[PDB]
Amino acid sequence: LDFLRDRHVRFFQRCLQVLPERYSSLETSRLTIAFFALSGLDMLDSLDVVNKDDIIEWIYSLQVLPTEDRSNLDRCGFRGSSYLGIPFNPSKNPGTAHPYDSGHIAMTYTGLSCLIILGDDLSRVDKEACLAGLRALQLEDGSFCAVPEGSENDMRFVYCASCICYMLNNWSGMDMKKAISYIRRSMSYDNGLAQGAGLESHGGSTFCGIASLCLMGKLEEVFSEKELNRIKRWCIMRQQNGYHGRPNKPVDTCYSFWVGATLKLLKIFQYTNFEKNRNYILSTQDRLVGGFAKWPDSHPDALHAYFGICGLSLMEESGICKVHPALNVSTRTSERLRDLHQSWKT
Amino acid sequence: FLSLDSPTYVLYRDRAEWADIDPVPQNDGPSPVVQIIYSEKFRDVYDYFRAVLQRDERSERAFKLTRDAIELNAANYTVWHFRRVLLRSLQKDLQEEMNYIIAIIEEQPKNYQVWHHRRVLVEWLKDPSQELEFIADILNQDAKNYHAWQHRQWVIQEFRLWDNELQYVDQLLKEDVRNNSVWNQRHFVISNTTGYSDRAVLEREVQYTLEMIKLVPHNESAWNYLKGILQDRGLSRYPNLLNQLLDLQPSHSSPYLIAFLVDIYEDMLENQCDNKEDILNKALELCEILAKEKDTIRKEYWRYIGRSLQSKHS
Amino acid sequence: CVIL
Ligand SMILES: CC(C)=CCC/C(C)=C/CC/C(C)=C/CC/C(C)=C/COP(=O)(O)OP(=O)(O)O
Ligand SMILES: *C/C=C(\C)CC/C=C(\C)CC/C=C(\C)CCC=C(C)C
Ligand SMILES: [Cl-]
Ligand SMILES: [Zn+2]
Repeated sequence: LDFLRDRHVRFFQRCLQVLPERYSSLETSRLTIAFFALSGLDMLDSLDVVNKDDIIEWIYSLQVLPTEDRSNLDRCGFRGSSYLGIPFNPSKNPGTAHPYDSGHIAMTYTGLSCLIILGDDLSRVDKEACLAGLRALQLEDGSFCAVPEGSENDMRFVYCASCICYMLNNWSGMDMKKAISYIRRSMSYDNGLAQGAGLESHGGSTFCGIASLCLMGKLEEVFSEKELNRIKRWCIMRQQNGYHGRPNKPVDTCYSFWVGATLKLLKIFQYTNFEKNRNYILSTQDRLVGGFAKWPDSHPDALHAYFGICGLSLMEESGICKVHPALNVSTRTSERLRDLHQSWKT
Repeated sequence: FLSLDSPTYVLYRDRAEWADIDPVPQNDGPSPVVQIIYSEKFRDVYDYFRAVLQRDERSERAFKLTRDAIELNAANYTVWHFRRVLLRSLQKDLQEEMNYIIAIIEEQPKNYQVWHHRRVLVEWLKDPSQELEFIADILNQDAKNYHAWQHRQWVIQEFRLWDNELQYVDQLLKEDVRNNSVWNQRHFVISNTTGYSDRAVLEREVQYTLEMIKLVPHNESAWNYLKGILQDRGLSRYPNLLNQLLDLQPSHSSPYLIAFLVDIYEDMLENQCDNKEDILNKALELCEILAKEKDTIRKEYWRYIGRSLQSKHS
Repeated sequence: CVIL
């Protein structure tokens, strides 16, 4: 039907407030929930309904700063929340040593991203510490882990690393040559990109791989025209009405962004069917509580609400800012980031 | 030991064995964002978990505490890491931990932390004897679980267990020929064993796929596999393929078949073939057939492909 | 959480 803009604004507001205990499993990634909400409000041009200053302090309290003796550099970045019990400190005093306190790549990413959206200038971010932490996360095969203590490694984190380096406008955070190698090796026989070599290609990892290369400004250099044509074919074949993540799987609203954004980066999103995509996304809209779900008549969540809105944005929905397809923020925010990078270079 | 829902469950703040520890609370500061409300029970377990973590206490009581923390939130990677630290420090029976993680994964097969934990255990034990059967059970509840397939490929490659996988793949393709995960597995097995350079293997595979396509012509997975194993060798280098496909067009048609033909004609044009201008028209004719009636949703895309072929071969 |  129609886009219930105000309802979605309220939905995101509620996400930033208080959640029922049934959402406890999101504790360690509250920062990315904040991202979905903040970036979602930005996308709807409603960042005025929140107190940017309070939220900025909260985010800074999540930064893992180097200790006096700077012996924990390999563990700096941002935490997903305060679940460790470390005393509230909005990046004021130095770091309070803790045996298991370290950053998480997806949190360092969403954290920096949130700060930029809120208008902060990142002056309180220990850029060198974050980059040191990032470097420590890269494996021999070029991919990344989420935390220094060890975790699964895949394309998702390669994208996070790329975004971090891009936002801090410094690529010393990774061995780009090895990352590119990992991305190439993930290409499947069916031409999509998988989480890793040999795995089933997926809409999500294809976005992560392609967006990473675009952020590095090496798409053309890494893939030949023939290769890019094969990838484009794989991606555009994902549309059924809305988009699915892999062949023979049901469509899901969030792919309208994952795959749609990939198509945009490959310059052929314009050749997709807008109406069927838009109609599907809206059919998953929760007209009562707001937000979007993965499927129609399904429960809405911050992730699908945000990506459904970004999916709509790709087709320039009336009332939604244009999303920067590779950075995953509003073009307005990406622009503000350009200014920031400029001001630093002086 | 003491279950979280047992009638006789006692908060850690009321347990004698924990009297010496000062619980550590979480603090989100003056204005909390995305704050989750916790029940007394939940906050109590984690207030003590924080205490134990902060002091890096490698005790048996801490080990039992992680069991509760995990029951409350299996997505807390820090808890799993600490539990692994304890598994080592206390030299716990890893075979028992395998039973534990096996149950946890069955209840939460989509959790990243639980699959990572199991992988670390198998690496520690250097024992993959239970893996293939465990994964087959999970794949039995959800044949497309990405975590399961990823773990399966890791186990097979790490301990070289290729012997029966191709047979497993054949079994699953009979259960659901449309499972894209299984077709991916098939290519994974073959390219890591015999490879496809053996003409006898290539022929077996191409023939196998055509048989599957004949059974269910509208299956992107089968068509992607077929194109996948031939595209790099050069589609135009297989004359009998082109004709065999043109013979299916009558009945077993589908947008996947039409698309394949277009790709064959394109490969030909790419290799300065004979009747360049005539081949190009055969292609363009198909692109338009796709756009106007066979794959209309991609109408603008096929037209775009057509225009690309013209401006490149004329 | 589906993605983390
Ligand atoms: C914006 C934030 C917070 C993070 C960006 C960085 C990340 C973590 C991106 C993840 C992108 C993604 C969706 C990857 C796909 C991983 C995968 C193989 C998921 C499988 O989940 P299923 O639910 O089985 O998917 P289906 O939709 O195919 O059924
Ligand atoms: C990886 C998975 C993610 C990030 C999903 C996050 C989902 C959230 C935060 C749900 C928020 C729900 C709210 C505010 C209310 C919805 C209420 C009903 C559907 C009854
Ligand atoms: Cl485009
Ligand atoms: Zn989704």
